[PDB]
Amino acid sequence: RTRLLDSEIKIMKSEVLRVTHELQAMKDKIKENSEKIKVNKTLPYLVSNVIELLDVKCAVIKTSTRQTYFLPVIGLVDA
Amino acid sequence: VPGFLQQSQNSGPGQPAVWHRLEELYTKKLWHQLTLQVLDFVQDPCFAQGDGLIKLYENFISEFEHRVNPLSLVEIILHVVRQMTDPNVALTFLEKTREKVKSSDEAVILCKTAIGALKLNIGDLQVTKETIEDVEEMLNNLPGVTSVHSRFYDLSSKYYQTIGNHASYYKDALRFLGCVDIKDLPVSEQQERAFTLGLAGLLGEGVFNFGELLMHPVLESLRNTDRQWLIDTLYAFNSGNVERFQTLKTAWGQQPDLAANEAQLLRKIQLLCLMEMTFTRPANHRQLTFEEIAKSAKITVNEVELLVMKALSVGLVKGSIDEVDKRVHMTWVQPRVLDLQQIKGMKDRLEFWCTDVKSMEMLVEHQAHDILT
Amino acid sequence: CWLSGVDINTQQSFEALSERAVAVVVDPIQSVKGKVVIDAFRLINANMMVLGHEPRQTTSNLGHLNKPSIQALIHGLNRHYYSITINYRKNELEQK
Amino acid sequence: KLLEHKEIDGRLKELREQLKELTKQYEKSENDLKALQSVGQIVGEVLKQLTEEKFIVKATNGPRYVVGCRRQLDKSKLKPGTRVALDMTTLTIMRYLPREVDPLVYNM
Amino acid sequence: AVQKVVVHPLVLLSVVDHFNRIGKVGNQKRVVGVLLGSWQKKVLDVSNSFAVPFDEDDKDDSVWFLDHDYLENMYGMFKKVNARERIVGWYHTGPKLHKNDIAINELMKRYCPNSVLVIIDVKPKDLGLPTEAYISVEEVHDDGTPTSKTFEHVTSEIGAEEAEEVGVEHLLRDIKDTTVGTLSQRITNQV
Amino acid sequence: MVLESTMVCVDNSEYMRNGDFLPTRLQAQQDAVNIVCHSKTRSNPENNVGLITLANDCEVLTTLTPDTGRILSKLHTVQPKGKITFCTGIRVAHLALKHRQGKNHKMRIIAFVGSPVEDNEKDLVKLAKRLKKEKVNVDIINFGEEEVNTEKLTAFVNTLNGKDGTGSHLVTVPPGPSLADALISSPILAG
Repeated sequence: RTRLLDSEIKIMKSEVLRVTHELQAMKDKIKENSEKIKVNKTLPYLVSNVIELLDVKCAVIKTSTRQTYFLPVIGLVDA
Repeated sequence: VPGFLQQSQNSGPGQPAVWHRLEELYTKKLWHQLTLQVLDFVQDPCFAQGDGLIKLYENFISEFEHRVNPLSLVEIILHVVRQMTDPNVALTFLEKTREKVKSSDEAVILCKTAIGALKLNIGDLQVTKETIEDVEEMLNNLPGVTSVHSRFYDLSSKYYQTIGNHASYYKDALRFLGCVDIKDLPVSEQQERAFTLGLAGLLGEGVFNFGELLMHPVLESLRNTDRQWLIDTLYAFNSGNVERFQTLKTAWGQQPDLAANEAQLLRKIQLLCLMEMTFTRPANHRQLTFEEIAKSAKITVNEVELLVMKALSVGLVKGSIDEVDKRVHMTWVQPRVLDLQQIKGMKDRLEFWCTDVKSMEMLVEHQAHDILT
Repeated sequence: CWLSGVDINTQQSFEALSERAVAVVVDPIQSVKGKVVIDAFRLINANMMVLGHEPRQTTSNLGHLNKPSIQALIHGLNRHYYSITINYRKNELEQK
Repeated sequence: KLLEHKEIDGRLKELREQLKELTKQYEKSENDLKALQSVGQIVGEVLKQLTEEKFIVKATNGPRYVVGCRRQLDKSKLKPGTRVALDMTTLTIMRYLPREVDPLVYNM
Repeated sequence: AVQKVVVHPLVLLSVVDHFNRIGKVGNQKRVVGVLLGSWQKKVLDVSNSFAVPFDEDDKDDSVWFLDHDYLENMYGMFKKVNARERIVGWYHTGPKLHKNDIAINELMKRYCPNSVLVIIDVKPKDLGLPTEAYISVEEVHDDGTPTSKTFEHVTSEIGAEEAEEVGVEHLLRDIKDTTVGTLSQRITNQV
Repeated sequence: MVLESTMVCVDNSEYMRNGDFLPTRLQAQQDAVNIVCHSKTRSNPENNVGLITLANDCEVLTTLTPDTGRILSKLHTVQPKGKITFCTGIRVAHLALKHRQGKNHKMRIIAFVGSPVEDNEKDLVKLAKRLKKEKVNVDIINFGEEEVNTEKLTAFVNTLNGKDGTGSHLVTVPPGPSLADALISSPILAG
């Protein structure tokens, strides 16, 4: 009659963790994808050429303006 | 069943006045008073017939009431020395019902202290090696208790008795110096520990400090009780070096363990006289003779080349000796204090140098007075 | 430097909200230890155009602020703007 | 009789696994938001070794520059012929690369 | 672990400005704050720091107060505007060490294991060197106590960065680089 | 709708893992926190509440906040096994209340004692006239097992307030089995 009430209060102990981890998901996700909507309202999305890939997860950019860019973290795609 | 404990353990009057407190204290359900008073019940030095008869009953309640595990059980497993008097069944009991049982920060390592310390009279540094090593594998940064360093010093010293690395007796003596919390070091009980102290950090040759540990007084407090002429040649294990009576007498008295040290303690003072002469002698003589070497080193005129080249190969000094005239040449060295609390060298060299370069820096200023302009 | 369109995006907003509302233009390139490369201005009303825009009570600092012979797009946009003096105040405990 | 401890352990399993996995993808996508620090580079090829610290790079649409390394980008590795990643503002060399050109060598 | 650092005087003015915050209103007379650090290499680097609203009492000298919204979510806003900068340690004034140092050491180690605090001075007319750096290890003693977290010292030093003296060295004007031969070395001599 | 700053000073000493309270003294002082947060919320939802401990550690653990969910999250993994420190545990409470910016909120401090420690009556009468200067009437609700009828806490409450004060009900613990509600029956209306 005592351990069951302990699990009842531990359900709320885990529900506070649910609240905070769903906050670290959702409220941070609003930050991330509001920044990404801020990257999703632009002038173009400049077409380019990805030629190789690196690991010391990378992606290279060679545009139709013949400009060879690079980014080390790729962002909203996968390899 | 509390009536069973009352009829069983209460083997004398006046004692049950707190056992009635125990058989009400379980109804009060408060067990920090267990953690104090029943730990005192564990603590009692006597013949102790009741505690070993009742430890099985206390295990019968320890299966249920989530005891404070290491304290009473580990201090009582050596109060079992009236009840069972056998580690070969106590190791079964211990490792079977205690490896899953702990209440501390790190008490699996005190469990390993129990294992290693109860495999002394039944085991000899073969399987205890891995697990006693595993103790300090698991220490490394943890002991915010450091009361387990009592039993860790126990595994340290009682396993250092099992030979291997005599240079860890300066460190194991640091462990003895850094094991106990309060001051309580016995005198007539740790004079036997002076007998293992002096005559287990003396004979072996991993040590090379020669008077550094002799600065610390908790060993001489135990050595003045021991025989004074052994302690006189211990006092001669300082910068007094030739002293043909002193080390002769400890070769008279200390009968065993003087076979591998046959001339190698002489080799130790033969390498140690070089550092004692390039540090003791008031330098500006560093390229010098050889008869003081062949006099203080208790070596001959011929055997100083073995002396200097082996002492260079050791690594306490690195100067290439002028060998054509047996003329010494020295470098960096290890000090053993200057004048009694470093008065004279400190003053007449350090402050003399202070006012030297300070006042001649003022002279640099004096001629460089307006060259800044 | 130049007087951006970002100025005429947010400057009316912050002169609605705040009063002094100083625009600030910056560059780090032109030196590393010895220049004042940041630039700052302020939008002028259209309503003061009935007044001739030549009063200034202490004309030493306009004789020091007009003095650097203002460069390109500032006086490309003398209208909608009026300049402001930026000294470095007494900061000697940090300076020493 | 005490399956509410397993209704609490199951709430732990389900709710904590789901919120931790959502916040784990949110951890890696907060790192994708942290990639708004890793904001772009340029790429060129080393054309020669100008001085021991200088190199002439090749903007692939055009002009040629004078660059340096980051600090420790192995100035012996950056031989004329390698491809590097160039900085955006400072324009200097950031990271070496492989590649080379037309597959009429490769397809045979 | 921490051996030598790279520290730029933006943290120094970030000490002096909170000194301007609590100097004229001086009631607890101390600037204690948090050292953000762009931990890049074994050599450390700082380009940001903030001062916590803080007190430290004398009686039992272990009463002290952070501001964990100002500690957590201000750091989160900082991580959003600069994720390269993260925590590395903290700083304080009152160069005489005390007993609460080990308590804020206990809490500074859980944020960063090889943390380092900074003893400062608000008026260095020194030889001189600037502010201090430690290293917190556990060596416990030759004594046998529970864990002794005694402050070991990191040799502190100063680095540099592009475009961060642009107006300041312009204001001093007393800059004299190439004169070694009359003065710049005799100062070192005297020193 | 009284505006107050309630800072309960919890006890996680080494006497608080036993079962004279219902199974668990964690749940006992937890229910005491529950009744004070719910009750002060029912008198005012716009208060601010923080917990803190004194057994060998005093922290910046909770922000003084009306949200009882944070406090109830911090009533888990408390582990009452520490050495109870009575000296710093109240100076830390009042310097927490001097780290306030809403001081139109009045001040209320309560503390839970379930452990004996000895003290001079000077070392509490000075702190009691200090509290008379510090404008807090402290309502110590005693829990646990205890020295029955401590005069030190008695003289502390007696010289803590006089001249028609708030009426600090020093509720000493009933020695033996009771609940987490019969001991807060009396101080919840007037502490």
